[PDB]
Amino acid sequence: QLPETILGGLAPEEFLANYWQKRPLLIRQALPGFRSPITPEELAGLACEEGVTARLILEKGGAYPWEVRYGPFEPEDFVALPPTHWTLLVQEVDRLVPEVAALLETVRFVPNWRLDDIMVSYAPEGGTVGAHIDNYDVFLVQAWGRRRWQINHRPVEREELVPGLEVRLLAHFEPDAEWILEPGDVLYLPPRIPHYGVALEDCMTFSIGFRAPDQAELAEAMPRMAAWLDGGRRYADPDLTPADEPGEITPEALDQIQALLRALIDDRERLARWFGCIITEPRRGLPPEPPGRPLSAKQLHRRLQQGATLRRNAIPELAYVRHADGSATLFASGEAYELSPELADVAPLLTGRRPLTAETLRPWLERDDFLELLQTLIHSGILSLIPA
Amino acid sequence: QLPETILGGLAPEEFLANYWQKRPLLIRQALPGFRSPITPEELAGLACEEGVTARLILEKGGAYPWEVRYGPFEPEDFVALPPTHWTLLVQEVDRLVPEVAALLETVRFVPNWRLDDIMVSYAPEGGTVGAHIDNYDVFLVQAWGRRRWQINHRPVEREELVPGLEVRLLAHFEPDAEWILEPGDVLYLPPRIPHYGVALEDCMTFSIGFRAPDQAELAEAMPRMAAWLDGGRRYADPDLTPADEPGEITPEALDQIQALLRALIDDRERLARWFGCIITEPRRGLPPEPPPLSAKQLHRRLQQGATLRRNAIPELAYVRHADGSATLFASGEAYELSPELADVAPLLTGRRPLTAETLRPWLERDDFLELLQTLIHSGILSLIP
Amino acid sequence: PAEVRMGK
Amino acid sequence: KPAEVRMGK
Ligand SMILES: O=C(O)CNC(=O)C(=O)O
Ligand SMILES: O=C(O)CNC(=O)C(=O)O
Ligand SMILES: [Mn+2]
Ligand SMILES: [Mn+2]
Repeated sequence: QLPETILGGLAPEEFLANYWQKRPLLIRQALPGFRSPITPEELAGLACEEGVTARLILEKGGAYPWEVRYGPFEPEDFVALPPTHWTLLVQEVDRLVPEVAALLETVRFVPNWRLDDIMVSYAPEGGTVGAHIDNYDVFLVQAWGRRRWQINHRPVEREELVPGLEVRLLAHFEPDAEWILEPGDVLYLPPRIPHYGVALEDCMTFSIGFRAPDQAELAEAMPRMAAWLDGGRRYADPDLTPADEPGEITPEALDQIQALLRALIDDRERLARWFGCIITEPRRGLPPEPPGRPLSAKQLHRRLQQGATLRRNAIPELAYVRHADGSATLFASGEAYELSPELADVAPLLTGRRPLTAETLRPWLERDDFLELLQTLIHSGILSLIPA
Repeated sequence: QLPETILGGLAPEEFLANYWQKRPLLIRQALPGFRSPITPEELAGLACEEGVTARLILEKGGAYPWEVRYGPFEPEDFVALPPTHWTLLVQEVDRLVPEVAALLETVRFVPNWRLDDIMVSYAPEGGTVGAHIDNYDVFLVQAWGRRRWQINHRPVEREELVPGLEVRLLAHFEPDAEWILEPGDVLYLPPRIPHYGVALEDCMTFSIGFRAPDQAELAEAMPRMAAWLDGGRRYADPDLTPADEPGEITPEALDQIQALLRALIDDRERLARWFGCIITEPRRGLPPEPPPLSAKQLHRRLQQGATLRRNAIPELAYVRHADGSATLFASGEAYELSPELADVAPLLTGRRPLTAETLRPWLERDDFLELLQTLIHSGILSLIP
Repeated sequence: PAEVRMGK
Repeated sequence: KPAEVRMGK
């Protein structure tokens, strides 16, 4: 009961051209009749599961103003909450609840790796996380109750924060726009747009977050390169002339060090595998899980033939690249699965916006290596099969 | 009582031109008369010290052949060992013992950052580490007893290895040269030269290691770049067109990732600071330790006949910049030197002793005093009467 | 001061 | 993934 995309009347071409990473946009009834597949009770229970990332924010009624409590929680933590002015946040709910993941199928005009997760929030009256900015692109989907959103169309270059809070709040915030969202309508914000959301009632908000890496975040992911090197080129100086000053790291040494790093980065096939892995890797303490035992190539062939369907558990953790020689590499949850040039055409299909049925898998369904690939992907918990 | 340089009769330029990172070299009596300032018993006690990296390898007499037990140890572990066929190894002894750092003063024709450490080994009769290779340039200095060294003059590319040994030991090894080193002798090996040392008796070996980074190890040290960044530029795609096959990481995307990483690497100022830090950083668990001096008493104490000692030469280095300024590197930390006093960097890192006579020019400057105070308090330098 | 939307 | 002898910790 969801439309193809989340832009309602708007076309993807126009949205990406005029809004994406540029201007805020409010879309009224983008998702008609969309109510939360989960309930505030179920959200709380979900926040009590170990390995899950959840936070309770109390503007008032806590030990001190804007108190933050970190999960995983237990049911005793919820009963002591005031009747008003607090918020429950839960990360990666799309990875915990397939019905929420289906909401992610409404934003496919953006590449999978740009997606982070769907964060679900619940708040009674007056509940808010305060005025703040993110580096995220975000679709703020109203799923229950009403929320008053205030923003400012001018992005924040240098953010002036409030000292020592545990949550990032702006010291000064004057909004030039204000809206009250009902279940179904969506508010898109590009990065660094200051926004202040306040629940008018018992409300839930599904936040579809995108994220793109910066230089520090790429630099910190560089050690993963070593997986494909097994040493690589080593610095050498057989032509070393002796040492005027032994302390000096000469420009000639920096040249070779720069040459060694450039060789890593400039090898596109290498950079493609590295980035594909570190960008699909689970960002938090929640990875996928193997089901039952491996369904053999035979059962997989038959079960799929009898009308079974394959489901993508984590769309944001699925990607691929095509190489120059025609080979491809499929990335799933941080692992790299190499595809021969013949088998390479499956990568778009598996990571695509299509349904994975016997009909769509027909050509490769005979090939043994393809069945072996689906085995290992189901094994690692990247794909789940479901009968009709 | 130490030669100005190692190499026997050879001059460094000749050694670096013909042998360094090319072919092995046996130097008989490189150090004319010499013995370990440390005893085997003292080395054993030193292996028990907290934070020291030490290893006990039992070729035989252990639970299983080639057993590797790791430190830190205690005297209890040293009673229950066979009298033969085992060996102890202790890393970074030059850091722990100033007398072994004095030996570091011989190989000063190679830059400081190329030095790793001196590890000292001990083995009774029969004891050995086995036949293996290292990516190090190494000077194997016999310090006591006699050791039989077998090697092969050809560097190895493929490494034939023994399965699940907790050691890197060659499966096949065919030596073309055998020697018997006595105290004072030194055996140089360039990288990847296979060697098999075996003790003829109670012996110790002073191994001066040089190491150079490869692509994997540099890649693993890239996170420190994040320290000088505060985020840096962020990937943006406001020009994004709707995605056909949204699973694809496009070449245009990879163009930007490459560009973002390149901008990080191609900035020489940035790369110099980063490299200078990560390469002087303490590799293993052992850090420097401090004792508290006024600039007045430091000036007095030094003018009164004191000396400054370098506790870690391998962790000491510097870089000259285009504007005349400089960056000094001490044990992972970067100190920015204004062009006025940038010339102290080579002095503090060079061969020359750091005395009142040597430091006379900058002694009256206040910024220089602030630096010396910080370095002494950081444990980089030791004031010695 | 962790960013608000980033979570852990 | 055994480490080379001269390495240490
Ligand atoms: O859900 C809330 O109450 C606040 N959440 C956000 O502003 C967000 O999506 O980053
Ligand atoms: O001390 C020994 O006998 C073994 N040492 C080495 O091989 C070395 O210096 O790398
Ligand atoms: Mn936000
Ligand atoms: Mn060796």
